[PDB]
Amino acid sequence: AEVTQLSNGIVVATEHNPSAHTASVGVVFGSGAANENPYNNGVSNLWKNIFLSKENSAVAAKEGLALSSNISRDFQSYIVSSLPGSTDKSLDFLNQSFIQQKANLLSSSNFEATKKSVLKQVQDFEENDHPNRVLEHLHSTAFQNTPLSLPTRGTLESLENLVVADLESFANNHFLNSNAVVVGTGNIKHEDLVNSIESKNLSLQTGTKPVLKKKAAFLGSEVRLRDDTLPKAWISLAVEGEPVNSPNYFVAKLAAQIFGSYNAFEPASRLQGIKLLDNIQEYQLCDNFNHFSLSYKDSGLWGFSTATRNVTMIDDLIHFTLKQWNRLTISVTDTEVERAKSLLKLQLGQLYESGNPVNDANLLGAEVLIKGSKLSLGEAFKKIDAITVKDVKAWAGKRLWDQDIAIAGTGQIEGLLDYMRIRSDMSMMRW
Amino acid sequence: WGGFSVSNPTIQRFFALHYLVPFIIAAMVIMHLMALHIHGSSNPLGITGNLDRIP
Ligand code: HEM
Repeated sequence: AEVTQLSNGIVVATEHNPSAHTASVGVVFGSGAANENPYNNGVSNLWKNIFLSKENSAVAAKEGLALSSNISRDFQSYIVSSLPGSTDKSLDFLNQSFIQQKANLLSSSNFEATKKSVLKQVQDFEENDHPNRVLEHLHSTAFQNTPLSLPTRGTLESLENLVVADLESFANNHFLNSNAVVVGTGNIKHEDLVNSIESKNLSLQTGTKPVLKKKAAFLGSEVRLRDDTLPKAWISLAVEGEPVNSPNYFVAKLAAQIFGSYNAFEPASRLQGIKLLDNIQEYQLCDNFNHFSLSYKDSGLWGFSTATRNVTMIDDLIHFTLKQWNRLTISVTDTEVERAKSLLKLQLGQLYESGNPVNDANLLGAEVLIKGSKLSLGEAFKKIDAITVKDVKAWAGKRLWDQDIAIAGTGQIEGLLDYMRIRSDMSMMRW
Repeated sequence: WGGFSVSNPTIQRFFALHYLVPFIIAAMVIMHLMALHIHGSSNPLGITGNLDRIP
C-alpha cells in the first residue's frame, strides 16, 4: 500500500491499493496549457478530444476498457481505466495508439469532425457556464504576457488556425520521454513495474522539453464583461498563492479553509460557520462561497469566488470578506485553527482517497512530476498538526497584507466599485 | 435706513443682518446640494452619463 518510484529512462510510479478493484494505467505528461504559446491555444484540447472520441470507439468495440483524460495547466492525464486482470491489454493499446502510430488517428476527416465538435463545445461553454468562465478570466488577467494566463480550452480564433502540422509539431516538441511518466493506480503490484520497460514499449521522440524563456509573474488587473442580460452576478478575488514544492503549501491551504465554503440555500450550512457567514446571513448578501488556493509549479493562486443574487449589495459582501481576511492576518482564535486543521484533514482524506482510481492516478502524476517523489498522506498528517497560529500569522503577513489583487467576473457586476474600494481596504487603517 | 441719517441703528442693523445672512446661505446651499443629487452632474460632452460612473 506504499507508493514506489524509480528512474529508468521513463519514470514509473505505483500506488497499490487492493481496496478498490478498478485497475488503471496511463501516462501523465508534464506539459500542457502552460507549455504552449498564446497563438496556438487549443492544441491540447484538440489532442484530448481526438483521443477521447476515436480511441474510445476503438477500445470499447475491441476490448473492455473506458479511457478518460484531463488537462488542467500542464498535464495530459490520458488515464486508461481497466479491470484488475486486464492491464497488459490496456498498456499495449496505449503504446500502440497514442505515442505511435499517429497516422491511423489523424485522418483529415476525423480531425475535421473533432475540430467542429470542439468548436461547438467551447462555444456553448462560453455561452452557458459562468463560474468557470470567470475563473479562466481570472487566470488570463493575473498572468498577462506569460505562458500561464492562456486558458485550458482556447479561443475560437486560435482554434480555427491549425490543421495538422501545428498539432504534429507540438507532439514532437512535448511528447518526449524526459518529462513523461507512467502511472498505475489501481490494484496492480509489479506487472506494470516491469512491463513498461520492454523490448520496444517506449515513447518516441527522445530529447528534452524546450525550456520556456519566462516562467510566471503577477500584476493586479480587472477583466469584467458587464452585461445586464444575465440574471445573477459573478466575482472572483485573487491573491498570489504559494507554488508547489515550498514550505508554505499546507499553511496556505489552511489559511484558505478557515473561512470555508458556503451555500446559502442549505439548512445544514447557514447555522454553522464563522463570523462572516453570520454577519452575511443576518441580511441577504451572498449565495455561494469558494475559498480556493490553487498552486502550480511556477506560481499559485489564493482565490475567493462567489456568485451572488442580490445586485445592490455587492459592496457590502466585498467589504465584509476583506475585513475578515484582515482579521485572519491580525488575530485568530485557537479554536478556529483547530477546527480548520480537522476540516482540512478530512478534506484531504476524501480527495486523495476517493474510490475512483482516475483521480488518484492524476494526482500521483502531478506530484511525481512536480515534487519528484510522492508525499504519502501519513507525512502530511504528521506535518499538518504542527501548523500553529504564529506560522499562519507570519504567512498572512506576507501573502495577504497590502498585496495586489485581481478580479474578473461576467454578469451584472456594475455595482462593484472599480479598484480603490476593493484594494486599499485590506488593512482598515487600524491593525 | 433707520431714520433720517446714517447713525447707530443703521450700522447696527446692517452688521446684525450681515452676521445673520450667511447661515441662510448655508441653508440655501444645503438645498442646492439636495436639488443637485436628484440627477447627478452633467457631462462636459453634453451627453448621457448614466452609462458608466466611478465612485
Ligand atoms: C455656496 C454656493 C454654491 C455651492 C456650495 C455649490 C456647490 C455645488 C456643487 C458641490 C456642485 C457639484 C459639482 C461641483 O462641485 O461644481 C455644484 C454644481 C452646480 N452648481 Fe453649484 N454651488 C453653489 C452656487 C451655485 C450657483 C449660485 C449656481 C447657479 C446660479 C450654481 C449652479 C450649479 C450648477 C449648474 C451645477 C451643475 C453641475 C453639473 O451640471 O455638472 N451653483 N454646485
